[PDB]
Amino acid sequence: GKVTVFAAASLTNAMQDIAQAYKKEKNIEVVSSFASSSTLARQIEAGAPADLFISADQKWMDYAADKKAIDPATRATLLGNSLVVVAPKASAQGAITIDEKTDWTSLLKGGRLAVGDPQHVPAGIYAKEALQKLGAWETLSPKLAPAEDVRGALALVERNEAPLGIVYGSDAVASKGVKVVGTFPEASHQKVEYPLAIVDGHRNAAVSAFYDYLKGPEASAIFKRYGFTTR
Ligand code: MOO
Repeated sequence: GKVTVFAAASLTNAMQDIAQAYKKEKNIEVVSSFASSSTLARQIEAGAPADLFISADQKWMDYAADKKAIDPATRATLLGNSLVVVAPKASAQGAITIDEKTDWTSLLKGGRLAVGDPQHVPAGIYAKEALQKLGAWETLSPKLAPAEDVRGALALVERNEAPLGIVYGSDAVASKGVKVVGTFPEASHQKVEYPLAIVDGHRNAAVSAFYDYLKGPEASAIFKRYGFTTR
């Protein structure tokens, strides 16, 4: 048998490892299609034969639910991604406590904070949220190094060109050139969350069993290894 998963592309490597583990354990092929959450939600809306949908945000799963394309009795948040402060691997910077008393000016060592463009990059929007809530935005706003996406903000830090950056936990794990030096409190910003649901009409035995497996120990260990949080 086989199960077809439409999963946000940020989950590519985790999902591929889970597929190989599930094959070797249950002898069932997991077929994954990776693309943006927007792309997959519209494909599912138009009737694509996906069995499961894992979105990188609640918004696009809300969209699929509004179009009656996913089974709402099966929807639940599968993963989180922490919002983290990263530094270049070679930096003297050690891990520090992130709270209302963090001395951001001293941590910047004369440089700028790398972020996704807070006008539209989600990691930047969330960075801005957390910094405003913690009362640091007044200090940090004139000291930003905005980037076109998370990868561009990561590149500033990997090349020692910015002393700090704000990315997701899974981005930090995928980048060998950066190290986590702090984690924002989850309530300082909107939660980064990956909901999972069975696509409407696809709640059969084999789909349901892989659906359950994604929440079990083997899949959870793989997600954590890639820097996601589990539920
Ligand atoms: O899958 Mo997305 O484009 O990161 O929301």
